[PDB]
Amino acid sequence: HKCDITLQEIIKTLNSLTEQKTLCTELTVTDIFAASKNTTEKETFCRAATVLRQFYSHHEKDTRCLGATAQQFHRHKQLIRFLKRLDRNLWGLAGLNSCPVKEANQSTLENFLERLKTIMREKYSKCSS
Repeated sequence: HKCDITLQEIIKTLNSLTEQKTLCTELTVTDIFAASKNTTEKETFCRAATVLRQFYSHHEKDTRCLGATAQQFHRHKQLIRFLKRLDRNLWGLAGLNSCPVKEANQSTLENFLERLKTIMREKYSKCSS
């Protein structure tokens, strides 16, 4: 088939977070990247999407980087908010919605945005069979 608008749309948001990472990246999140066997991209989107989902909802109120500066706090609610925009949409761009596991390992949110964007660049630059 051909590239879809859903992805060209997501890379726009996923990109704004990288150019602007006021969410104090390097905070630690579920490491959904400990399987270099090359899992289907849609699969990394299913698990990966699961972590961004728990991250923006729980961080909303958890004195975790909330932003001692009432000003920085605005950035705290706005970034998580944009994260969730990515959690609900990422489920459509992924394709699956049932990847329950338990990655005891651990990674860094900064790496989740880097790793997560690494896959999207692959599916977006290859939306044709």
